[PDB]
Amino acid sequence: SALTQPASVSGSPGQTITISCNGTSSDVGGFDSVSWYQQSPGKAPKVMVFDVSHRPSGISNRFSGSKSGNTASLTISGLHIEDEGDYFCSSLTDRSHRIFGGGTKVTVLGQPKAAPSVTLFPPSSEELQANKATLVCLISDFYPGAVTVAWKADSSPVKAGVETTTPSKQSNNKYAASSYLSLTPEQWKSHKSYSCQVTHEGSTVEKTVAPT
Amino acid sequence: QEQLVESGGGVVQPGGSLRLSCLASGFTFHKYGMHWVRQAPGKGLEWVALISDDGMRKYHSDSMWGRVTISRDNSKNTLYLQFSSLKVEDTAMFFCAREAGGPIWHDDVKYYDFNDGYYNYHYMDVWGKGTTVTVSSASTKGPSVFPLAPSSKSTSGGTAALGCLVKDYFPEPVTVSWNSGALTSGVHTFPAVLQSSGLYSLSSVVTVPSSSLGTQTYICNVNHKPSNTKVDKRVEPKS
Ligand SMILES: *[C@@H]1O[C@H](CO)[C@@H](O)[C@H](O)[C@H]1NC(C)=O
Repeated sequence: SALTQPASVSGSPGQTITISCNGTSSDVGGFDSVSWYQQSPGKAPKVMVFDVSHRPSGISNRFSGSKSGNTASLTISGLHIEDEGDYFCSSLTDRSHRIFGGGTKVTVLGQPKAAPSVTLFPPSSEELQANKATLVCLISDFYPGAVTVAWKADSSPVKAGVETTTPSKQSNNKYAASSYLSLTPEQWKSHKSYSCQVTHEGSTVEKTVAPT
Repeated sequence: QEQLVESGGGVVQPGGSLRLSCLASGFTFHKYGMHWVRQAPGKGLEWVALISDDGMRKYHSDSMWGRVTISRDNSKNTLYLQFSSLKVEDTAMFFCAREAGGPIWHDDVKYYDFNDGYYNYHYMDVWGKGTTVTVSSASTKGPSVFPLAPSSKSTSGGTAALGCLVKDYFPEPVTVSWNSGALTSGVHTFPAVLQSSGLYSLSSVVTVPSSSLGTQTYICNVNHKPSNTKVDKRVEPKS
């Protein structure tokens, strides 16, 4: 089980952004025990907000928490460079458990947004002769560093054999990611086409390869 | 100066047992509840278990019940997490988190629980940096290197993308260079992925002028110091 959060939220320095956290009556809607955690790269998570709207000692007044029914919200006013990271909501359960949300990557825009460049490679003849097949989807030069990758065999989607990396900075401050679809040489020749579909900031790029 | 330091993590084989530890300092350990929180690679925080101050009340997530056991030694300021029969899917960072607690206030009067106990505040106030558990059956293995050939599909007008697929290796450190280091401009080596096999795979790409395809030779120099394997592969365009 998991509370529901948007995958990516972004804003310019000084702007005000909001992160939603959808739960149920046995958690978020059941108690006033919603807490928020910030996780910076290479750093331990830290409490930002607890008991819906309360701030611990040393936490900036720019972080505020709110709740309406089964939904909790974290608001960040006057967005700062140091607020970048992953934000997780948590709640107490009616079973005395703790449930966390999926997380939200918060980007404080420091350069213009860029859509990804998608290059899809079919299995090489060298790999096919080794009785293996891998479709390689390279996603590069996008900003912010959050994308959704989906594969299709013909027009139907495929979740088996898919491995996607988490975006990482590509030296020039933009992010890159890669996704692989592992098949047997037989599966590869059994379907008419294969597609890698990449979604970034609501826009989508789809490249298609065929056994040729 | 309240601290939590995790230990016990590393590379372990599936079906095996594993004990994680977490040493607390800068606070009176026995007065507080303690949690274990995991984070699978590129994934979110996931609550594992909670143990009461006295170690008498234990709660485990449904995804972990039967696999893990939480315990504590209030004389040694230590928290534990014991694994029986590890699974390749148990691969994650394990965080130790203190449950915030103290007295309940009512009309400027401090109220404690039975036997000077603290009440839980329902938030995790102190966190450790984590200990990583990597479940893999694999032994040292060198990679298989395949070309990701340039074609019209990888040509973005002026330039063209080409790469090297570095498949099924173990353990983690693989290094990729292009044209013996003479090519560094446009090079990106993606992080490795840990397949169901227990082996890693990675890709390295380079952007070159479309004019050079047919004239310039491009070679990826793959390095696997743990298996003492070096592979130099020339990625040339196909027909
Ligand atoms: C959660 O629910 C609210 C309203 O109940 C909605 O407006 C929002 O888009 C949802 N957020 C997520 C992450 O699903």
